[PDB]
Amino acid sequence: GVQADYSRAEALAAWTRLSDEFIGNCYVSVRPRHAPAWEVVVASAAGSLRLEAFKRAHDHDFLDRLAVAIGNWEQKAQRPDHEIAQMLDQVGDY
Amino acid sequence: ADYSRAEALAAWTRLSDEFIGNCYVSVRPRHAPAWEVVVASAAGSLRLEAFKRAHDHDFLDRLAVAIGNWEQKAQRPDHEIAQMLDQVGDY
Repeated sequence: GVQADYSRAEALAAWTRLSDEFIGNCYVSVRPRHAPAWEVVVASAAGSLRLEAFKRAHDHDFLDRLAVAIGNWEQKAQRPDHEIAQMLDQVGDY
Repeated sequence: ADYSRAEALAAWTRLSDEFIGNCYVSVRPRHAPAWEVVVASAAGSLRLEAFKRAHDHDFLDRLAVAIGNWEQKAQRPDHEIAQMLDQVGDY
């Protein structure tokens, strides 16, 4: 198998300016059934909550969809387009 | 063309326009119109318009999952969520 690489999850966690609440709302929308519910992630996060959520999204192959959701909300908050595109470039495909 | 699946999701969901719009913002791919574009374009039911665009741009399945996830948090019965997911199908 492939060893888990969380560098892309770490990059997204170090990029987004959304609140925990907006990140949670994105997660609830994009979460596939085989990924843990948001409350499970919240209860599990020893350190950074957003990092925990993005690690789970990596584990369950939906970090690309979660990154797109985060980018869409940042775009509505007038985050500059090239910064959204930089994030999307860094996070990649799942 | 045939919007049967978008129409069925429109009838099935009990979410508010606000929650549907929040789902749409999260799942919308770049080639699909932004939520504010959809709202501006809608002449009839807003949820129907959103779900027709999701059908057009091949993400109605992802939007249906988002809808089901919020319905689940509102205690919608599990089998009703699963019925909806079966009717929407794959994109």
